[PDB]
Amino acid sequence: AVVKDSRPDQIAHDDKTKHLKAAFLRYCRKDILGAQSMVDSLFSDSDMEPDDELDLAVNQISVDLIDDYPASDPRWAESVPEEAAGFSNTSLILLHQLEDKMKAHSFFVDFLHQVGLFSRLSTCQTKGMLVATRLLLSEHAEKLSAAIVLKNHHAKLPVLVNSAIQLALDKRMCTVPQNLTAADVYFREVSQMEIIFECLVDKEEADLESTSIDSVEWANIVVNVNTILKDMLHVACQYRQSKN
Amino acid sequence: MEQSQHNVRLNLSTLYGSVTASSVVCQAIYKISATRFLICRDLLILQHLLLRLGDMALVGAG
Amino acid sequence: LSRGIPPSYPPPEQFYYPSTYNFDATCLLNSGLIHFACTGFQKETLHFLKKSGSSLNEAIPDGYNRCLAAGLLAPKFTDVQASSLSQEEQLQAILAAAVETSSLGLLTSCIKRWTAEEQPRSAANLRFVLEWTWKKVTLTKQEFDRLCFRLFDGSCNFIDPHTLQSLQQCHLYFSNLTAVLNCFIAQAKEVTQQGAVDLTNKQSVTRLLTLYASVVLWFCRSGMLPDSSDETVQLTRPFYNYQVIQQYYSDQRKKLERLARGKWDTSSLMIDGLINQFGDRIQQLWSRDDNGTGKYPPANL
Repeated sequence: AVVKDSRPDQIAHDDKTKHLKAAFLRYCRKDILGAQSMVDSLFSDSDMEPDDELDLAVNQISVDLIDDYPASDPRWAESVPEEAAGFSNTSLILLHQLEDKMKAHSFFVDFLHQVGLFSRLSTCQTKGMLVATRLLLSEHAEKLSAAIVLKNHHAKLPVLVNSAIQLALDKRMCTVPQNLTAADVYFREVSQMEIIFECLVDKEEADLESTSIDSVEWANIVVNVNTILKDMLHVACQYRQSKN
Repeated sequence: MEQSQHNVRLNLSTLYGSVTASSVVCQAIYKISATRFLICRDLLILQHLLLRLGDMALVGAG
Repeated sequence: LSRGIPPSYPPPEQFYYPSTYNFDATCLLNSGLIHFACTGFQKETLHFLKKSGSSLNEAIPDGYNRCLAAGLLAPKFTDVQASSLSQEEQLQAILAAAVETSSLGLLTSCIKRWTAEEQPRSAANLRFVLEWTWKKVTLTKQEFDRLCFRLFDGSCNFIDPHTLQSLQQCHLYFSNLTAVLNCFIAQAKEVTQQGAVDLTNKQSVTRLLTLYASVVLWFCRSGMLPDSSDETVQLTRPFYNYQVIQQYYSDQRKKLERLARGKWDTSSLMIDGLINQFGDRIQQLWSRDDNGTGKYPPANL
């Protein structure tokens, strides 16, 4: 039931992405055989050729997976009737949604390795600079872990991080469903979390202009932001080094 | 009706009472008990339903 | 060949269209009989949507379109199409209509269906319907107060069947929204404790209004208003003699006081001790009556 012509983007691309999603769901349900059968049904895995269409489809699947909570997760549990004001474990639900996002990313990478498509991952065009899509998935996982630790910082130092979250939301002009939250939406599309750092900084000079002598927060705020930023750099570096 | 014996008019007064009659009577009373059970339950349900409906398509409900 | 029943007479204009005529018929042949139904399309769409109620939201556009085309919707719902509306407002209108139809079961079954299978907008829909339910409670109670104040004061002695029908509609609304809230708390696996507390508060409010509507409807139907001692409105039921009874118990109280003196604690009526467990809150409630302030019988119904 193949669809004719590859081209940059059309309904055939959507069909290919749906097939990739079905094979990935099979892999999550622990079926290497059906996933590999679907993979062979679209592209031969005996080819070592660079396939920009294949890499682009894989990258888009990864983008959708990281920006949307996966199927059959506790996020669907309150999406189906539980939310009127929410229950007492919403932060835990968000944390475990991030956990399942990491698990699904791992399952997808393992699926690609099993079906031999991870080896076929060559490149894609981003911002005018060429990136290997294996590296792209690695960065997806790195910034997913960054979102996880970002939720951790959100829990530990709430007022400043939430102020930065809302400021970045304002600068991002992305809508929030009432079932979701501001932090949840920000943590879903992990592609644009960078806004939070300069939002923090702007708030920093805003406060420090006002701060006068005999102030301990005068240094405490800087201590906090220093630790937090160092920690995200730390976790990204260690994930990259470990998973190279 | 206590165990005060009535004046017999036929020998049909002492007629019948066999074990077959007992079995038939017990089966019949079981069956009629079940049927009247269902009928009375439906009657009470219909009574309550009609009482709660009031004037939704009805007239003269006063 | 028959037509449907309306939630409130007279029947709508849909009754006057052939689309409402649902009828089965049989054609004779030289080989047998063939039986068919006519204008069952409306109920076919309705039952298909209900069985898809676990994913009802996505089928609301097409299903609502089919219901509008068949004329199943009330005449007022035909002016708005599912293409120009969204499934959520279509569902809210359908739920409203089910409320005026005195059909709480459809809402309960639909929400139970939504509780299963993945459907992200179900939580939003239930939220919107719950605030809608509470504001509908508020408007219904206000309207009921407006209807009943003229009877409490005494301006209207006999209402019309239309006012009686509106009161019955309000009572049925109270019952249906009770059922809706109680279902909601039944399949509510997760809410804040404050949310549960205030939801129980509002359900208790619904109970108070439901019983109050029942009793006031009973007085209106029996003609016990304005008040039962009003000899002008007593032509079918036992009238009341307030003076005889109140004076008799005043004399009973005085007799009990004179017998008790200072060697007995019994110097108050049994109803007096009864209201005492509830405290003087009832005394303040009834401290607007003649022949004693908060003394049984209180003068105001």
